[PDB]
Amino acid sequence: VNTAYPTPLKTILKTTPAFVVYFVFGLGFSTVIYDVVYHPKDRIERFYFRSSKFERLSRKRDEKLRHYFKPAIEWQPWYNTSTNNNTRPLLRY
Amino acid sequence: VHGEEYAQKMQKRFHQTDIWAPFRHRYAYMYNSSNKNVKDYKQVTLSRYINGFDKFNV
Repeated sequence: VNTAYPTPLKTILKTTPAFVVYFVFGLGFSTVIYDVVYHPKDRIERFYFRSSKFERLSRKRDEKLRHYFKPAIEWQPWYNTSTNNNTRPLLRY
Repeated sequence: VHGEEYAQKMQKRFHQTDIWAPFRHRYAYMYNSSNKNVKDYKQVTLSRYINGFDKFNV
């Protein structure tokens, strides 16, 4: 007996290659984006804009202390570089 | 070097000490007045793509 699919089924099915190619390309792009996001931080870090004020303060405390508080606490008169290429302030005026 | 009185006078800001207002060049507004990225420009440019720049919170 003939086990062919329905005529509408075949007519719609004459797109499967292009559909699969589009799906593969989209999956590749998405995986590349996910790998780029994950490899630097070993995870997918949540946006600070999606975190409350308390959460934002808790998240950046260590970074702020390491990048600003430490140099300010152990500053030396000769520590500042002779050029203007120093670290900019936390708030740009 | 200008004198004890001069140093005391130049180190006083408010006659009434009830109010507390630490000196700040500007007040934050972005991210509900928060610093989203506390790092250098090149530091952020590297951290967004190159690993190791994020010390994590744990």
